[PDB]
Amino acid sequence: MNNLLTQLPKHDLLKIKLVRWGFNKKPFYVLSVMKRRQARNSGNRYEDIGWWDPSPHQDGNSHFGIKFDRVKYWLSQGAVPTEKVYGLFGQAGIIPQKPAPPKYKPADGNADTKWRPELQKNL
Amino acid sequence: GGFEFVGKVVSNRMQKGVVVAVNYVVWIPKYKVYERRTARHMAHDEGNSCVIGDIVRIQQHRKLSKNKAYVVVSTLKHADVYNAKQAAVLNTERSQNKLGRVEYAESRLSEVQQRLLKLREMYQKELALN
Amino acid sequence: LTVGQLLRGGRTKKVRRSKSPALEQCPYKKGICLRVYTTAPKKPNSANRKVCKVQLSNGYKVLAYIPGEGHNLQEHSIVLVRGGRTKDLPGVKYKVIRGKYDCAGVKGRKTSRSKYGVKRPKE
RNA sequence: AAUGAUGU
RNA sequence: GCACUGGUUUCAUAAGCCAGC
RNA sequence: AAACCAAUUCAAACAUAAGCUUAUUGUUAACAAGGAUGAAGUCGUAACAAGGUUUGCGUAGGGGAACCUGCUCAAGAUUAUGCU
RNA sequence: AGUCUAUAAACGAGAGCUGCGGUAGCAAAACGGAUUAGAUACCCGUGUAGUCCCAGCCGUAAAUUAUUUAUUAAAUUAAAGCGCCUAGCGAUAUU
RNA sequence: GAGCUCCGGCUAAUUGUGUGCCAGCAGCCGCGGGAAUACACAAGGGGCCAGUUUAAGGUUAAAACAAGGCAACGGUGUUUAAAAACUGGAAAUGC
RNA sequence: AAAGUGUACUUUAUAAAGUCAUUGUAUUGCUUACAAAUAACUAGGCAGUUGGGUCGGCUGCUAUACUAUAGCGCCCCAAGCCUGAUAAUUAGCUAGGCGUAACAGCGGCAAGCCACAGUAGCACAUAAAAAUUGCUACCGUUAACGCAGCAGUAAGAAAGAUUGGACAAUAGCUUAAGGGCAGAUCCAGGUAAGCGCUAAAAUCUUUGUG
RNA sequence: CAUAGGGUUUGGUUUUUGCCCAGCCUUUAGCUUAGCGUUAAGCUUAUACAUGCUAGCCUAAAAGACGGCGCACAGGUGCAUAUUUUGUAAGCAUGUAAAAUA
Ligand SMILES: [K+]
Ligand SMILES: [K+]
Ligand SMILES: [K+]
Ligand SMILES: [K+]
Ligand SMILES: [K+]
Ligand SMILES: [K+]
Ligand SMILES: [K+]
Ligand SMILES: [K+]
Ligand SMILES: [Mg+2]
Ligand SMILES: [Mg+2]
Ligand SMILES: [Mg+2]
Ligand SMILES: [Mg+2]
Ligand SMILES: [Mg+2]
Ligand SMILES: [Mg+2]
Ligand SMILES: [Mg+2]
Ligand SMILES: [Mg+2]
Ligand SMILES: [Mg+2]
Ligand SMILES: [Mg+2]
Ligand SMILES: [Mg+2]
Ligand SMILES: [Mg+2]
Ligand SMILES: [Mg+2]
Ligand SMILES: [Mg+2]
Ligand SMILES: [Mg+2]
Ligand SMILES: [Mg+2]
Ligand SMILES: [Mg+2]
Ligand SMILES: [Mg+2]
Repeated sequence: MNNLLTQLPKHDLLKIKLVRWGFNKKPFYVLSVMKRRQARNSGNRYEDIGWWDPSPHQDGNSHFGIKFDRVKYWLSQGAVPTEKVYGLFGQAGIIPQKPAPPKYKPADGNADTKWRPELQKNL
Repeated sequence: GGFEFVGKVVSNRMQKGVVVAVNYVVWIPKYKVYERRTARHMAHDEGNSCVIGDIVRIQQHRKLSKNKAYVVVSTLKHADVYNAKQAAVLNTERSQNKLGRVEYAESRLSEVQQRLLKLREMYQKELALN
Repeated sequence: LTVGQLLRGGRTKKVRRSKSPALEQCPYKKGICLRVYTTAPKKPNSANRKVCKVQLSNGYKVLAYIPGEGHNLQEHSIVLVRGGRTKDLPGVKYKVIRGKYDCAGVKGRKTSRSKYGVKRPKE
């Protein structure tokens, strides 16, 4: 059914992206090689390369799986990771960490409650 | 599929053209049988001398016209063509002379014996090669 | 059949008709009453059964049986019709749902109130 | 020597 | 005259019969 | 510049949306027929026994109705007194 | 040099139709005499088409047992190629 | 604990009162004509359960390729027969 | 090409860089075969129709292959081509999915491909593109508009949810001064698929007191 | 991980054919209904639509788009389409061609 694409794009870029596969307030991500301009959860892919569980477990750590050999192959071909994927690769030691620009905007004071009306009802 | 076919010539009425018939089977999952079907293909004939009834081999080729996308490569069997002049000669030979009951039977026996002897020699050679 | 006969459309799937063709494959249908009267059953039964002639919203006209003891249906009354055949009445293949727009429930009913559109007495 | 009401 | 009601009859009914109106 | 590119202008050709016709699609109709069904109307008695003229098929004619008669055919007709 | 037949064609009782010739016997229809509650039937007396010959039309029957191979007294057993049936009831439907 | 439905047989679950082929019930066979476990109500009991019981669709309860009939009814009037499918056969002449 | 180049643009007592313009070994591809619902109370269909020859089929700038999709178009020439064809009815296709021991049957969910945006004909738009781009005619309301984008309203129907919050996360557009945009998306509201738990107190749970 | 039947046609029996019921899956209607967390979902009209919103950002030849990049991505529906499509397989010439290194 979901045959992987073989021909490379001619007018767009390839990227390594995170695909949301969680539940209500229980995120879970899968890393795949997809065309830059598509739907987030589109079935068009070249390969699935890893997974990530951002929440802590009883051991206090987050868990991350990746294909070491295939990550190098797609990086060589020209696939461009997103900002978050760069962070995962940097910490995992696959490639050097990417520096971030300086920030001046006053950070948001309501980040975990601004978008959740249920909490605001109690507030 | 459809790269090569072997079929019979059913039409030579076109200029450097021919139509060839092909047989094939299709699997019917519900009844567990193979169904025999037929198709017609038009091919390019450079020689322009094909005869209806020949067995020929056609091969995939670049499109040449609306309904012609094949080329004739070789002929496996040539169709028989009646020739009045040759038939008349045979009739004259048959009517030239007649033999009796015994003479005809003896001649038939001798001819079979000679054919059998040659066949035995060929078979022995084949065994020697083996 | 032979193999040749089976290949040439030998077998044809059996077709079965519906029991309430006037419903057009719908669970219910709305209509308006044209005439209200009584009819006598076939042998060996004997009674004066209440029936009404209803024109459905799709334009069809059918005979509907009124269950229960007593009714307030008159001409030009909106009713809801379902499937169901009365065996002793010839030609009646539909029934009127009681308790809906115009039809009311049987007064004094205590058992099987749901099938006759009677609410539970609070007192 | 025409006829043999209905239901069970 | 019919009609209508009641009786008669029967396991019950129809019909028949009878009376009233 | 006689070349190319971006414009304005008139003329000719091309096909075409649109447009016209169209059987007969559906609605609808005085009236004359058919079929199905319905506790207890009427005339006859055609079939089931040898059913009281054996039954039936094809075709033709006739009769209030079932049915009747001619011609060939079918059995789906069970048919008990030899010889000299 | 075969089996079977999608499709196509030919042959085809009796009755019936058109023309020509013939018409004894038999006999639809028809007309009388009886039987019977009635007899519009059965029975009796007359009796025309028809039955017959030649040339055309019609193509219908309760117009035989499905066809073929092997085995077989039959049968039975296993195969090859077809046609038809899918509760009954109900059209002079349309084409 | 709280509702919906059912208690003649298929199908787990009965007594009383009222009605008297009336009122009504009904998926099928069927109940009601003065002695109704089948109608209406009361009590008792069965099933499921924040659900429960009708109505309407898909599929199953072998429609038959595995796997049905022409022996209840169906093989057609007969023969000839260059498609298709299957597949070797015992013919012609003379007094 | 995650590249090179510039008499070009911007920032610097701190300088690395980016922005704009331009550049690729032939400079963005066509063709054929098989399968897939009913249907003969649809039997004939086709005349550019089947085949052959010249010419045309543009957007240049390696060399040959004797011109290297095509009745795709004009002119000419030869009569061929199809025949369960032609004409009709119905349906978006694949597949997850539901029943069944299976074979078969039917078509709610995630995703892929195709078609369309009131109807029809056209221009751009080739190669990845027209809901929110144009021209013309027509239909319906009132020179304008067409919600099959989210929410919402009216009618129809047995039966179709709020005129909600936020860009905090994921993906996307723009930007070297680290920002801006977003009814995709993430959360909340509403509707008895389904799954889990509560609807009673107990030495104030000896996982205690001290 | 592997195939279940029962009722019915009123002289009896055997036999053939039809009809009805028990399962699972999916929507409405009657009666009834406390709360919290969460999975999968919005199944009839390509019927007509008031109002708000869904694609903009950046720069500048004199403080301004006329210029650059996007709208070729997302989101909606299944009118039309029996094959124009969908699902698959196959085909498409050359040592990439030049130059005394005499
Ligand atoms: K009642
Ligand atoms: K005859
Ligand atoms: K006969
Ligand atoms: K049968
Ligand atoms: K016959
Ligand atoms: K269109
Ligand atoms: K709809
Ligand atoms: K640019
Ligand atoms: Mg009840
Ligand atoms: Mg009488
Ligand atoms: Mg008599
Ligand atoms: Mg008699
Ligand atoms: Mg008799
Ligand atoms: Mg005979
Ligand atoms: Mg019991
Ligand atoms: Mg019961
Ligand atoms: Mg009761
Ligand atoms: Mg459609
Ligand atoms: Mg349009
Ligand atoms: Mg787009
Ligand atoms: Mg609209
Ligand atoms: Mg909307
Ligand atoms: Mg971002
Ligand atoms: Mg409900
Ligand atoms: Mg099951
Ligand atoms: Mg830029």
